[PDB]
Amino acid sequence: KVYQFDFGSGSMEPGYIGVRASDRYDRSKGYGFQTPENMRDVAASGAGVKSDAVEFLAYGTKSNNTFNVDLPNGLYEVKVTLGNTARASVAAEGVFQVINMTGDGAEDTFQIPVTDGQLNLLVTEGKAGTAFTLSALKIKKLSDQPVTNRTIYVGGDSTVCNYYPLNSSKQAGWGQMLPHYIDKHTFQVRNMASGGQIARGFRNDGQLEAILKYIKPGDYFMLQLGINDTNPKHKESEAEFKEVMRDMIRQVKAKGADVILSTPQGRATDFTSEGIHSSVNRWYRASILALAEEEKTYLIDLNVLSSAYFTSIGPERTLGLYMDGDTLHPNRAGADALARLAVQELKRQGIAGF
Ligand SMILES: [Mn+2]
Repeated sequence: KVYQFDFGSGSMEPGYIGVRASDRYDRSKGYGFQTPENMRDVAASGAGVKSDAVEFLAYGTKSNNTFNVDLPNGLYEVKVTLGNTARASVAAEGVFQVINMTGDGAEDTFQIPVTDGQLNLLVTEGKAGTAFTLSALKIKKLSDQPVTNRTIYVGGDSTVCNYYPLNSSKQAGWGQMLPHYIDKHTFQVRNMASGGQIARGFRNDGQLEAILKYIKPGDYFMLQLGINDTNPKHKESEAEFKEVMRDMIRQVKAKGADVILSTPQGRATDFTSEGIHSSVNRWYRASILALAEEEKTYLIDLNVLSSAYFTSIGPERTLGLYMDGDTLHPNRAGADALARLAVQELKRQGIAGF
């Protein structure tokens, strides 16, 4: 049970159903665009199905400008292949599914339950002003039960989010490396974090809604914010931060799922004269600790655990775990060590599933 669509009008590759921007949704065919007037055929820089694409001229998670495909109810695996891309997200069923994919022909995969017998997807606002294009889709049915598998939903900022290509990016958020440390046969990992995000934004602009749409008992909401929240331009006091964070935790707990809060690690240069790495007062850490106790959530003090690791390897090596000339953003290696520490901590606490 696999449906394959090659979007665009330049070339149609074998094994794929060619879908052009003017192909209006036709129920007798089972697929097509709901509002073709806002779709456009465009060239793409890659090979095969990546040589062409369709561009969504109208977007937004609630936009009717979607590509629809009728499908028997159940759980589906959706592999997305974009066209020429600066930075874009994928939306389906009215909410975000993949956050900020980058690069022409960017690809990623996600699972989604189909309950009304039809999938409605679009590529949407990641970076405003850039082209939101789609080159291909591979839709495969995983189960007749339209229910999601156990999943770890990750919330966060630039030090947590996904960078593309997923397995080749020079930079990475530890949420992107999480899958390399937990059992895939136990958990699915959906890293919904985004660069430069704060608590207020994660809550109000779509990311939380996307997670509340599917999170349920058995799942985990792994949240790490506080870095960007301290920037004055957002005018988000520690008090507001704490309030917003509290609300998100309650909303997620209201779904029966569990919450794991994480204190964000510090800067690569937070070393004292004695060579000890300390960042105990950064990124509103104080409020995160309090919230864990007050709202009874699980807690990974990655701030301290990571500092202990940096202290044990020295300033020079620690510097090699962050982007060059960048003391805030971890590179792939740093992201991998942070993820390692995070899971090692979850196991030490004996948290179910780890
Ligand atoms: Mn094509």
